[PDB]
Amino acid sequence: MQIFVKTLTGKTITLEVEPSDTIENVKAKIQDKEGIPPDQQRLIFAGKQLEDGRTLSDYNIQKESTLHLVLRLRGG
Amino acid sequence: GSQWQPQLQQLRDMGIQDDELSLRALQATGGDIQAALELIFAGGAP
Repeated sequence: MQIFVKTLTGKTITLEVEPSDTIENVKAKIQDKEGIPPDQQRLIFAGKQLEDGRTLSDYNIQKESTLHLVLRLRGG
Repeated sequence: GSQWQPQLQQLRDMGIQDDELSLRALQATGGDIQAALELIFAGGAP
């Protein structure tokens, strides 16, 4: 299924994953194309925190869902 | 209360959990939501 990962700035990336894909694997895929380590990938679905050990189907994440890739760095 | 209290909630609902980082970003920007988004995204002032 196709999902949309939209960052805070506005940058949206397309990701190809399956319903059985773990959130952790999702971050690993994002890192490979964006270069952003999972450590800073605080994936939040409109307020719903996505646990790495959970799957996309766990949070009822359907196709064309917009996930928010929040880069939580240590600064500010 | 806080001057950016309602702002934090707006961010939280959009896709934020840590209100601390939100406050820090709002504080650094002087009171701007979109600019604060870049603040956290960059991890401070690049």
